[PDB]
Amino acid sequence: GQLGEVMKESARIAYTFARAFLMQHAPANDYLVTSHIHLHVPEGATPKDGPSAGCTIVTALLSLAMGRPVRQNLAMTGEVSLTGKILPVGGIKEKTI
Amino acid sequence: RMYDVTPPGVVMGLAWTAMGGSTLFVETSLRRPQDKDAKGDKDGSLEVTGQLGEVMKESARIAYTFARAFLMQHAPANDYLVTSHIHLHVPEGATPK
Repeated sequence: GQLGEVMKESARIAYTFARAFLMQHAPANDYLVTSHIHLHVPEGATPKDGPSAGCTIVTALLSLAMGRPVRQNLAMTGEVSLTGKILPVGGIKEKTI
Repeated sequence: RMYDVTPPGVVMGLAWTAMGGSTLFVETSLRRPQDKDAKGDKDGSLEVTGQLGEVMKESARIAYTFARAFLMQHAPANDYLVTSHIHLHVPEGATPK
């Protein structure tokens, strides 16, 4: 999805956090570490806000892993830390409208 | 200070960034189940991340090898390092020098 390189680093971080969360939670499952996966982020975010999508990403992957749907109409945003801390994002008022 | 209790495998580290100085954390974690084979003999390859520069890549491998030696010199019964893959993440910010 016409990724910028900073998003590429963010993506790899979120990926590794997914891989860690699974074995820490439900070791018997192994979907992530044993399979290839395509992931698509639609373009549109301005570059400075780019990383902010990352908190969605990890929830995406986990949904695929167990295969259960996410709970409906639960929009989210954030920024993931490689150890589960989350960080402030900018421009909140536009997002909320 | 994002983490305060510092759960295993995360360490604080000072960094002389381009402006001022900041206490960026360093983090690591497993990337596969470790006991893939009780007889298994495969190098526990590392995977560095965080917009690494190549000089840092050489430094990282050096430090990795020193860890690998220190365990067997200290507590031989443990074999965690040589028998498992590991993701490691150094947050960006340090000036190259």
